[PDB]
Amino acid sequence: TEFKAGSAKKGATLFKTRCLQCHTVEKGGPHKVGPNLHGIFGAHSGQAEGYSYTDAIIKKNVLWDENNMSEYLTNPKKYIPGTKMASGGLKKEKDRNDLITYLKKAAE
Amino acid sequence: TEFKAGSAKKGATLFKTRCLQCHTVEKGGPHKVGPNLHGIFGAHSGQAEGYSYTDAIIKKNVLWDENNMSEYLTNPKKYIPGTKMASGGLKKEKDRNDLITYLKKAAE
Ligand code: HEC
Ligand code: HEC
Repeated sequence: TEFKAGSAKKGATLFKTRCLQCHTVEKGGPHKVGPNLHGIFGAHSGQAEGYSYTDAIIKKNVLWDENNMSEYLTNPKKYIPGTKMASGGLKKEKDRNDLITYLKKAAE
Repeated sequence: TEFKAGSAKKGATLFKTRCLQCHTVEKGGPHKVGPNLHGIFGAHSGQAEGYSYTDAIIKKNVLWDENNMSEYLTNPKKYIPGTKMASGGLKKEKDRNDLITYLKKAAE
């Protein structure tokens, strides 16, 4: 791809410091500011049940792959204009790689 | 995405007439001219065990999503120069959509 595996250990702590405020990843984890992310890889954007997403994220209808997820994370609003995710992005590829490595694993 | 679901029924018969010559899709199906495709979505190219792939397909290291799969199928050799898949492609989007719909389903 254009995604290279990194450190899941490193990725777990980036999740905690940059995503945990708004999201859960475990199966059976609740929706918070953002939706629970269990089973996100391979899914299309805006389909978790019982979460109120923006029109923007549903219509973009992104198919979530480690690769896709990387561009999103770099700059969420530049990737999906209209998204309400108020994350300013992970600008370093090395951070994105580690985070994705972790997510790939915990969201399964 | 840029993949719209189609007819799985239609997709099953396109598979039979355009892919079955070289591939199986069922779990536990054998490798033939081409590799068994069970569990291909989400996987990277050239990783089925016990299949001898080209250098080209392993190094391209494509991450298989309905979207990716679509470009491949349009023109395999233009998408992965060096691939030994001797398919000249599915030029109509409507055929690709139906086929992918089917594959999404049977490869699971
Ligand atoms: C609150 C301040 C957030 C932080 C920090 C992060 N995310 Fe987020 N996320 C948030 C919202 C409000 C939403 C919904 C967007 C909308 O327009 O409706 C999202 C959405 C996602 C998604 C898409 C989910 C889907 O399609 O089901 C993903 C993949 C995602 N968020 C991941 C993610 C990661 C990995 C984060 C840390 C780097 C992160 N988000 C931060 C709110 C917030
Ligand atoms: C024989 C004449 C083939 C036909 C007809 C189709 N495919 Fe094929 N496929 C074939 C080979 C020899 C290979 C290996 C390529 C290499 O360079 O090593 C492939 C490979 C695939 C792949 C990639 C598999 C992977 O990464 O594990 C896919 C996704 C694939 N083939 C799909 C596919 C479909 C859907 C077809 C019908 C439209 C089809 N192939 C035709 C040989 C042949």
